[PDB]
Amino acid sequence: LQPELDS
Amino acid sequence: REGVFVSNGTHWFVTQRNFYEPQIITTDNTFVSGNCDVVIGIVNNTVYDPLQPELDS
Amino acid sequence: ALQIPFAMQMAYRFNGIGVTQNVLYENQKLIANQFNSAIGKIQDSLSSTA
Ligand SMILES: *[C@@H]1O[C@H](CO)[C@@H](O[C@@H]2O[C@H](CO)[C@@H](O)[C@H](O)[C@H]2NC(C)=O)[C@H](O)[C@H]1NC(C)=O
Ligand SMILES: *[C@@H]1O[C@H](CO)[C@@H](O[C@@H]2O[C@H](CO)[C@@H](O)[C@H](O)[C@H]2NC(C)=O)[C@H](O)[C@H]1NC(C)=O
Ligand SMILES: *[C@@H]1O[C@H](CO)[C@@H](O[C@@H]2O[C@H](CO)[C@@H](O)[C@H](O)[C@H]2NC(C)=O)[C@H](O)[C@H]1NC(C)=O
Repeated sequence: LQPELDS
Repeated sequence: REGVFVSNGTHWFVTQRNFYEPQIITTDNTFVSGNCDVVIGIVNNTVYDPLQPELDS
Repeated sequence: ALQIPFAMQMAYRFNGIGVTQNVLYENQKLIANQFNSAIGKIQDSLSSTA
C-alpha cells in the first residue's frame, strides 16, 4: 500500500 | 485464491466450487504468478483492484 | 458427476497436497509427461516380471 499512499 | 473461474457466456466470475455463488474477479479474490505465456487455456479478462478508486482521492 | 477439465481437476489435487495450483499449470507438460512414462513402466513391469 505505501507506494499508492504517495497519492 | 480459493474457488474456480467460470463464465455465464459473457462475463467472468470466481465461485466457490461446491455451491454456485459468483463474485466479481479482484486482486484479493486471486493471486498472481508469472506471464500469460506458460498456461495452457488461460483467457483475457479484467481484474478489479479495490484500492485504486479509494487511493484516487 | 459434475464435469471438470482434467488439468483443472489435477490442479485441485495439487491444492489437496498443499502445493499451490500454479505449480501445476506452469509445469503441466512435465507433469503430463512423466505421468505417461510412469504408466508405461507398469506395462513393462507386468510384461517382464514372473
Ligand atoms: C452474465 O452476468 C451478467 C451480470 O449479471 C449479465 O449482465 C447484466 O444483466 C443485468 C440484468 O439483465 C443488467 O442490469 C446489467 O446491466 C448487465 N451487465 C452487467 C455488467 O451487470 C449478463 O447478461 C449475463 N450473461 C448471460 C448470457 O446470461
Ligand atoms: C490476450 O491479450 C494479449 C495482449 O493484449 C493478446 O496478444 C496480442 O495479440 C495481437 C494479435 O494477435 C498481437 O498483435 C500482439 O502482438 C499480441 N501481444 C502480445 C503481448 O502478445 C492476445 O491476442 C489475446 N488473446 C486472445 C485469445 O484474444
Ligand atoms: C525437474 O525434473 C525434471 C525431470 O523429472 C527435469 O526435466 C528434464 O530436463 C532435462 C534437461 O536436459 C531433459 O533432458 C529431460 O527430458 C526432462 N524430463 C522431462 C520428463 O521433461 C527438470 O529440468 C527439473 N527442473 C528443475 C527446475 O530442476
